[PDB]
Amino acid sequence: MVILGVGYFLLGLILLYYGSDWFVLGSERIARHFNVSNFVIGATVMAIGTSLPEILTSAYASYMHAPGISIGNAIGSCICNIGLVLGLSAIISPIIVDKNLQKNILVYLLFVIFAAVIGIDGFSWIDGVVLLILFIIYLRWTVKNGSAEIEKNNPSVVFSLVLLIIGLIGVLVGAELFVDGAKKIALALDISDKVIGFTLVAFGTSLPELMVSLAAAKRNLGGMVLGNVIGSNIADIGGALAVGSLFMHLPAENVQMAVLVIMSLLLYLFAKYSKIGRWQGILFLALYIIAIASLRM
Ligand SMILES: [Ca+2]
Ligand SMILES: [Ca+2]
Ligand SMILES: [Cl-]
Ligand code: NA
Repeated sequence: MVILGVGYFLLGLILLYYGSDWFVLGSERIARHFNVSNFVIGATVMAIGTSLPEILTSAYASYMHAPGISIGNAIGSCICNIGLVLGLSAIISPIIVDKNLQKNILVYLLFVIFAAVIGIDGFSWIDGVVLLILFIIYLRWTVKNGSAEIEKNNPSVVFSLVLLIIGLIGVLVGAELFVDGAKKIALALDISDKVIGFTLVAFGTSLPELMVSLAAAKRNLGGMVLGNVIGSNIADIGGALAVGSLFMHLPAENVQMAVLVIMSLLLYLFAKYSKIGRWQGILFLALYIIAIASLRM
């Protein structure tokens, strides 16, 4: 059963690779269909789609009386999205942020700071309710500001939705096969360790974002990348973390929240006063490496 683990592992990689490109291509077409920016489609449809693992994971974990895993994933994902995911993407395709997209990033920063402050004493179910509402407000605010009001079953639209949906299924299934495949290899080789069993799943929920953003970066879709990262973080907090708090009070993670706030602030400052390019990406990656080397497992 080690061969089937390798089977799942490689097949997961194949589905992630091609699925992410299809998802990106389908999303880019849908953006042009609805007359919205790539940032908007990245921050809404793409972000929610790729944060489905986090939401399910956080909800399940907190339900199973493991609220540390719930908030643990979620904040961990946010750090991964800025540090690793945006870091790699910025180097591949440097981004100069337009003024009204800078506005969206600022709102994101305020959201993260607000979440951090109310999370100092942990996250109650009331905290979750508030975050979820802000999450909803953010989505509507984002769509409208990035929408161009203008107006059968056109083959261009249908094929667009097919690419998106099948692409999304490809990255989600691919991510599961990757994790399950790796988990069965490790079990077959008796090197299985649940202390690292969670870093495999935590990173696993971040695999769709990683592959999607890289694919978009390869096609110079910087707005989509930034949208995906910003939207996924908010979805991780206002969605994944929030739902977790509904089942059980989530323990405070003040160190990790502080790290996220600092990384979010840096992201805003770079977007506002400079660019998100090679050296900003290098800094993000360096910080991420420092985080995974120092933060508690
Ligand atoms: Ca995810
Ligand atoms: Ca609280
Ligand atoms: Cl773009
Ligand atoms: Na996401």
